[PDB]
Amino acid sequence: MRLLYLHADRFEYKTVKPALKNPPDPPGEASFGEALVVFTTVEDGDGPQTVMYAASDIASHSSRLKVTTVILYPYAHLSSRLAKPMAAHKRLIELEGALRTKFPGHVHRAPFGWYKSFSIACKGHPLAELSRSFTE
Amino acid sequence: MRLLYLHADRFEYKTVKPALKNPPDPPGEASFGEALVVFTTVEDGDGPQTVMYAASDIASHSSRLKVTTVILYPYAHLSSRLAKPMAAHKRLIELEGALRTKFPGHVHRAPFGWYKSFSIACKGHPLAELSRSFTE
Ligand SMILES: C[C@@H](O)[C@H](N)C(=O)N[C@H]1[C@@H](O)[C@H](n2cnc3c(N)ncnc32)O[C@@H]1CO
Ligand SMILES: C[C@@H](O)[C@H](N)C(=O)N[C@H]1[C@@H](O)[C@H](n2cnc3c(N)ncnc32)O[C@@H]1CO
Repeated sequence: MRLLYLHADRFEYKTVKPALKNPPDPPGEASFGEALVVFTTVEDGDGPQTVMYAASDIASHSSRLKVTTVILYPYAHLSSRLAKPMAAHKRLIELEGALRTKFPGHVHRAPFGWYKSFSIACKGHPLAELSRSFTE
Repeated sequence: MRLLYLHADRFEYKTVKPALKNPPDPPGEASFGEALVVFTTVEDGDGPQTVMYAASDIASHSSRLKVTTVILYPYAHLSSRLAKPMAAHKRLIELEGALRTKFPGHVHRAPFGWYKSFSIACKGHPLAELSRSFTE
Protein backbone atom coordinates (compact mmCIF):
# COMPACT_ATOMS: atom_id res chain seq x y z
CA MET A 1 0.00 0.00 0.00
CA ARG A 2 1.20 3.47 -0.86
CA LEU A 3 -0.27 6.61 0.71
CA LEU A 4 0.24 10.31 0.25
CA TYR A 5 -0.72 12.47 3.29
CA LEU A 6 -1.77 16.04 2.41
CA HIS A 7 -2.63 18.39 5.24
CA ALA A 8 -5.23 20.65 3.62
CA ASP A 9 -7.06 23.88 4.47
CA ARG A 10 -9.85 22.63 2.20
CA PHE A 11 -10.65 19.78 -0.17
CA GLU A 12 -13.40 19.02 -2.63
CA TYR A 13 -14.03 16.44 -5.31
CA LYS A 14 -16.70 15.51 -7.83
CA THR A 15 -17.02 12.26 -9.76
CA VAL A 16 -17.32 12.61 -13.53
CA LYS A 17 -17.02 9.68 -15.96
CA PRO A 18 -16.67 6.09 -14.76
CA ALA A 19 -13.06 4.87 -14.81
CA LEU A 20 -14.23 1.27 -14.43
CA LYS A 21 -16.96 -0.62 -16.34
CA ASN A 22 -19.25 -0.79 -13.28
CA PRO A 23 -17.93 1.45 -10.45
CA PRO A 24 -18.65 -0.23 -7.12
CA ASP A 25 -19.47 3.01 -5.29
CA PRO A 26 -22.18 5.42 -6.46
CA PRO A 27 -21.23 8.80 -8.01
CA GLY A 28 -21.11 11.87 -5.78
CA GLU A 29 -19.37 15.01 -4.63
CA ALA A 30 -18.23 16.49 -1.37
CA SER A 31 -16.26 19.38 0.06
CA PHE A 32 -14.44 19.89 3.36
CA GLY A 33 -12.56 22.49 5.39
CA GLU A 34 -9.29 21.61 7.11
CA ALA A 35 -8.59 17.87 6.72
CA LEU A 36 -5.92 15.24 6.28
CA VAL A 37 -6.38 14.10 2.68
CA VAL A 38 -4.97 10.60 2.20
CA PHE A 39 -4.40 9.56 -1.43
CA THR A 40 -4.57 5.78 -1.18
CA THR A 41 -3.17 3.23 -3.67
CA VAL A 42 -3.79 -0.40 -2.90
CA GLU A 43 -0.99 -2.69 -4.00
CA ASP A 44 -0.99 -6.34 -4.96
CA GLY A 45 -0.62 -8.36 -1.81
CA ASP A 46 -2.09 -5.76 0.61
CA GLY A 47 -4.02 -7.61 3.33
CA PRO A 48 -5.46 -7.15 6.86
CA GLN A 49 -1.98 -6.48 8.30
CA THR A 50 -1.34 -3.70 5.82
CA VAL A 51 -4.77 -2.18 6.50
CA MET A 52 -4.08 -2.21 10.24
CA TYR A 53 -0.65 -0.52 9.93
CA ALA A 54 -2.06 2.14 7.59
CA ALA A 55 -5.03 2.79 9.85
CA SER A 56 -2.79 3.22 12.92
CA ASP A 57 -0.40 5.55 11.07
CA ILE A 58 -3.19 7.74 9.70
CA ALA A 59 -4.74 7.98 13.19
CA SER A 60 -1.50 9.05 14.94
CA HIS A 61 -0.52 11.46 12.14
CA SER A 62 -4.03 12.99 12.23
CA SER A 63 -3.67 13.42 16.01
CA ARG A 64 -0.33 15.20 15.76
CA LEU A 65 -1.75 17.52 13.05
CA LYS A 66 -4.82 18.07 15.31
CA VAL A 67 -7.17 17.44 12.38
CA THR A 68 -10.71 16.16 12.96
CA THR A 69 -11.46 15.17 9.37
CA VAL A 70 -9.78 12.48 7.25
CA ILE A 71 -10.45 11.90 3.57
CA LEU A 72 -9.60 8.51 2.10
CA TYR A 73 -9.18 9.31 -1.58
CA PRO A 74 -8.65 6.31 -3.88
CA TYR A 75 -5.76 6.94 -6.22
CA ALA A 76 -4.39 4.78 -9.03
CA HIS A 77 -1.06 6.56 -9.51
CA LEU A 78 1.23 6.01 -6.52
CA SER A 79 2.39 2.49 -7.43
CA SER A 80 3.35 0.32 -10.42
CA ARG A 81 2.12 -2.78 -8.59
CA LEU A 82 -1.65 -2.15 -8.31
CA ALA A 83 -4.06 -4.55 -6.69
CA LYS A 84 -6.94 -5.61 -8.93
CA PRO A 85 -10.01 -3.29 -8.59
CA MET A 86 -12.13 -5.79 -6.61
CA ALA A 87 -9.36 -6.44 -4.08
CA ALA A 88 -8.47 -2.72 -3.91
CA HIS A 89 -12.09 -1.67 -3.21
CA LYS A 90 -12.28 -4.30 -0.45
CA ARG A 91 -9.04 -3.04 1.13
CA LEU A 92 -10.22 0.61 1.06
CA ILE A 93 -13.51 -0.33 2.71
CA GLU A 94 -11.51 -2.22 5.37
CA LEU A 95 -9.22 0.80 5.78
CA GLU A 96 -12.15 3.20 6.39
CA GLY A 97 -13.64 0.75 8.91
CA ALA A 98 -10.34 0.28 10.76
CA LEU A 99 -9.66 4.01 10.90
CA ARG A 100 -12.97 4.64 12.76
CA THR A 101 -11.84 2.30 15.58
CA LYS A 102 -8.72 4.49 16.13
CA PHE A 103 -9.70 8.06 15.12
CA PRO A 104 -12.73 9.96 16.58
CA GLY A 105 -13.44 12.48 13.82
CA HIS A 106 -15.06 12.61 10.41
CA VAL A 107 -13.82 9.83 8.08
CA HIS A 108 -14.97 10.25 4.47
CA ARG A 109 -14.13 7.67 1.85
CA ALA A 110 -14.42 9.03 -1.71
CA PRO A 111 -16.09 6.79 -4.33
CA PHE A 112 -13.95 4.12 -5.97
CA GLY A 113 -13.87 3.54 -9.72
CA TRP A 114 -14.60 7.10 -10.98
CA TYR A 115 -12.68 9.84 -12.70
CA LYS A 116 -12.88 12.88 -10.42
CA SER A 117 -12.16 16.56 -10.51
CA PHE A 118 -10.68 17.83 -7.25
CA SER A 119 -9.40 20.95 -5.66
CA ILE A 120 -6.99 21.15 -2.74
CA ALA A 121 -5.30 23.90 -0.75
CA CYS A 122 -2.33 22.13 0.80
CA LYS A 123 -0.58 23.70 3.79
CA GLY A 124 3.15 24.45 3.55
CA HIS A 125 4.49 23.36 6.94
CA PRO A 126 7.22 20.67 7.09
CA LEU A 127 4.76 17.86 7.94
CA ALA A 128 2.09 18.89 5.44
CA GLU A 129 3.03 16.36 2.72
CA LEU A 130 4.36 12.93 3.55
CA SER A 131 4.40 9.58 1.82
CA ARG A 132 4.11 6.16 3.43
CA SER A 133 4.49 2.59 2.33
CA PHE A 134 2.91 -0.37 4.13
CA THR A 135 3.44 -4.06 3.37
CA GLU A 136 3.09 -7.50 4.94
CA MET B 1 12.35 9.58 -12.94
CA ARG B 2 8.76 9.58 -11.81
CA LEU B 3 6.23 12.20 -12.91
CA LEU B 4 2.64 12.96 -12.09
CA TYR B 5 0.74 14.93 -14.80
CA LEU B 6 -2.14 17.05 -13.46
CA HIS B 7 -4.24 18.98 -15.96
CA ALA B 8 -5.30 22.00 -13.91
CA ASP B 9 -7.73 24.93 -14.27
CA ARG B 10 -5.39 26.85 -11.94
CA PHE B 11 -2.28 26.35 -9.84
CA GLU B 12 -0.41 28.37 -7.28
CA TYR B 13 2.42 27.78 -4.85
CA LYS B 14 4.42 29.67 -2.26
CA THR B 15 7.70 28.63 -0.67
CA VAL B 16 7.77 28.63 3.12
CA LYS B 17 10.57 27.07 5.20
CA PRO B 18 13.71 25.63 3.59
CA ALA B 19 13.56 21.84 3.24
CA LEU B 20 17.30 21.72 2.57
CA LYS B 21 20.18 23.40 4.46
CA ASN B 22 20.92 25.81 1.58
CA PRO B 23 18.16 25.66 -1.09
CA PRO B 24 19.73 26.11 -4.51
CA ASP B 25 16.86 28.19 -5.92
CA PRO B 26 15.67 31.43 -4.30
CA PRO B 27 12.30 31.55 -2.46
CA GLY B 28 9.23 32.74 -4.35
CA GLU B 29 5.59 32.33 -5.28
CA ALA B 30 3.57 32.13 -8.44
CA SER B 31 0.07 31.46 -9.70
CA PHE B 32 -1.30 30.29 -13.04
CA GLY B 33 -4.54 29.67 -14.92
CA GLU B 34 -5.01 26.50 -16.96
CA ALA B 35 -1.75 24.51 -17.03
CA LEU B 36 -0.22 21.06 -17.08
CA VAL B 37 1.29 20.71 -13.60
CA VAL B 38 4.08 18.13 -13.60
CA PHE B 39 5.11 16.84 -10.17
CA THR B 40 8.68 15.72 -10.81
CA THR B 41 10.74 13.26 -8.72
CA VAL B 42 14.29 12.66 -9.82
CA GLU B 43 15.50 9.14 -9.20
CA ASP B 44 18.98 7.77 -8.63
CA GLY B 45 20.49 7.07 -12.00
CA ASP B 46 18.41 9.59 -14.01
CA GLY B 47 20.62 11.05 -16.76
CA PRO B 48 20.44 12.93 -20.11
CA GLN B 49 18.47 10.07 -21.72
CA THR B 50 15.84 10.17 -19.01
CA VAL B 51 15.59 13.96 -19.26
CA MET B 52 15.09 13.72 -23.02
CA TYR B 53 12.32 11.07 -22.80
CA ALA B 54 10.52 13.06 -20.08
CA ALA B 55 10.80 16.30 -22.03
CA SER B 56 9.38 14.69 -25.19
CA ASP B 57 6.50 13.08 -23.29
CA ILE B 58 5.55 16.29 -21.49
CA ALA B 59 5.62 18.19 -24.80
CA SER B 60 3.33 15.73 -26.66
CA HIS B 61 0.95 15.35 -23.70
CA SER B 62 0.77 19.15 -23.36
CA SER B 63 -0.04 19.38 -27.09
CA ARG B 64 -2.87 16.86 -26.90
CA LEU B 65 -4.32 18.69 -23.86
CA LYS B 66 -3.92 21.99 -25.81
CA VAL B 67 -2.27 23.64 -22.79
CA THR B 68 0.14 26.56 -23.24
CA THR B 69 1.59 26.53 -19.74
CA VAL B 70 3.65 23.80 -18.05
CA ILE B 71 4.71 23.83 -14.42
CA LEU B 72 7.68 21.70 -13.39
CA TYR B 73 7.06 21.19 -9.69
CA PRO B 74 9.84 19.41 -7.77
CA TYR B 75 8.40 16.69 -5.60
CA ALA B 76 10.13 14.36 -3.15
CA HIS B 77 7.33 11.82 -2.73
CA LEU B 78 6.80 9.82 -5.92
CA SER B 79 9.74 7.42 -5.49
CA SER B 80 11.63 5.44 -2.83
CA ARG B 81 14.83 5.72 -4.88
CA LEU B 82 15.56 9.47 -4.82
CA ALA B 83 18.54 11.07 -6.50
CA LYS B 84 20.71 13.14 -4.17
CA PRO B 85 19.62 16.84 -4.03
CA MET B 86 22.56 18.16 -6.10
CA ALA B 87 21.98 15.63 -8.89
CA ALA B 88 18.19 16.11 -8.73
CA HIS B 89 18.45 19.92 -9.04
CA LYS B 90 20.76 19.48 -12.04
CA ARG B 91 18.31 17.07 -13.72
CA LEU B 92 15.34 19.43 -13.17
CA ILE B 93 17.26 22.34 -14.66
CA GLU B 94 18.11 20.11 -17.65
CA LEU B 95 14.45 19.07 -17.90
CA GLU B 96 13.21 22.70 -18.02
CA GLY B 97 15.83 23.52 -20.68
CA ALA B 98 14.96 20.47 -22.81
CA LEU B 99 11.24 21.15 -22.59
CA ARG B 100 11.68 24.65 -24.12
CA THR B 101 13.25 23.09 -27.25
CA LYS B 102 10.06 21.00 -27.80
CA PHE B 103 7.16 23.04 -26.33
CA PRO B 104 6.36 26.68 -27.35
CA GLY B 105 4.47 27.92 -24.29
CA HIS B 106 5.18 29.11 -20.77
CA VAL B 107 7.50 26.74 -18.85
CA HIS B 108 7.79 27.57 -15.15
CA ARG B 109 10.09 25.61 -12.89
CA ALA B 110 9.19 25.96 -9.19
CA PRO B 111 12.07 26.45 -6.71
CA PHE B 112 13.92 23.36 -5.54
CA GLY B 113 14.71 22.68 -1.88
CA TRP B 114 11.74 24.46 -0.20
CA TYR B 115 8.64 23.44 1.66
CA LYS B 116 5.71 24.93 -0.26
CA SER B 117 2.03 25.52 0.17
CA PHE B 118 0.08 24.93 -3.03
CA SER B 119 -3.40 24.99 -4.37
CA ILE B 120 -4.67 23.13 -7.42
CA ALA B 121 -7.98 22.72 -9.22
CA CYS B 122 -7.50 19.51 -11.17
CA LYS B 123 -9.81 18.75 -14.10
CA GLY B 124 -11.82 15.51 -14.05
CA HIS B 125 -11.53 14.25 -17.63
CA PRO B 126 -10.00 10.79 -18.28
CA LEU B 127 -6.58 12.20 -19.24
CA ALA B 128 -6.40 14.77 -16.45
CA GLU B 129 -4.17 12.73 -14.10
CA LEU B 130 -1.51 10.39 -15.39
CA SER B 131 1.73 9.00 -14.04
CA ARG B 132 4.89 8.25 -15.98
CA SER B 133 8.17 6.54 -15.31
CA PHE B 134 11.35 7.19 -17.29
CA THR B 135 14.66 5.33 -16.98
CA GLU B 136 17.87 4.64 -18.87
C1 LIG C 1 -8.60 8.70 -12.31
C2 LIG C 1 -8.72 9.63 -11.08
O1 LIG C 1 -9.56 10.83 -11.31
C3 LIG C 1 -9.14 8.83 -9.81
N1 LIG C 1 -8.66 9.56 -8.57
C4 LIG C 1 -8.56 7.37 -9.78
O2 LIG C 1 -7.18 7.31 -9.59
N2 LIG C 1 -9.46 6.33 -9.92
C5 LIG C 1 -9.17 4.88 -9.85
C6 LIG C 1 -9.60 4.43 -8.45
O3 LIG C 1 -10.81 5.11 -8.06
C7 LIG C 1 -9.89 2.93 -8.60
N3 LIG C 1 -8.79 1.93 -8.41
C8 LIG C 1 -8.58 0.83 -9.14
N4 LIG C 1 -7.53 0.13 -8.64
C9 LIG C 1 -7.07 0.80 -7.57
C10 LIG C 1 -6.03 0.59 -6.67
N5 LIG C 1 -5.25 -0.47 -6.80
N6 LIG C 1 -5.85 1.49 -5.67
C11 LIG C 1 -6.64 2.56 -5.56
N7 LIG C 1 -7.63 2.80 -6.42
C12 LIG C 1 -7.87 1.95 -7.43
O4 LIG C 1 -10.42 2.76 -9.92
C13 LIG C 1 -10.13 4.01 -10.70
C14 LIG C 1 -9.60 3.55 -12.08
O5 LIG C 1 -8.84 2.34 -11.95
C1 LIG D 1 8.22 19.28 0.84
C2 LIG D 1 7.31 19.85 -0.27
O1 LIG D 1 6.50 21.02 0.15
C3 LIG D 1 8.11 20.10 -1.58
N1 LIG D 1 7.16 20.04 -2.77
C4 LIG D 1 9.25 19.06 -1.81
O2 LIG D 1 8.81 17.77 -2.11
N2 LIG D 1 10.56 19.52 -1.72
C5 LIG D 1 11.80 18.76 -1.97
C6 LIG D 1 12.27 19.15 -3.37
O3 LIG D 1 12.04 20.56 -3.59
C7 LIG D 1 13.78 18.89 -3.36
N3 LIG D 1 14.30 17.53 -3.74
C8 LIG D 1 15.31 16.88 -3.15
N4 LIG D 1 15.55 15.71 -3.80
C9 LIG D 1 14.68 15.63 -4.82
C10 LIG D 1 14.44 14.69 -5.81
N5 LIG D 1 15.16 13.57 -5.86
N6 LIG D 1 13.46 14.93 -6.72
C11 LIG D 1 12.74 16.05 -6.66
N7 LIG D 1 12.93 16.97 -5.71
C12 LIG D 1 13.89 16.79 -4.78
O4 LIG D 1 14.23 19.18 -2.03
C13 LIG D 1 13.02 19.26 -1.15
C14 LIG D 1 13.36 18.45 0.13
O5 LIG D 1 14.20 17.34 -0.18
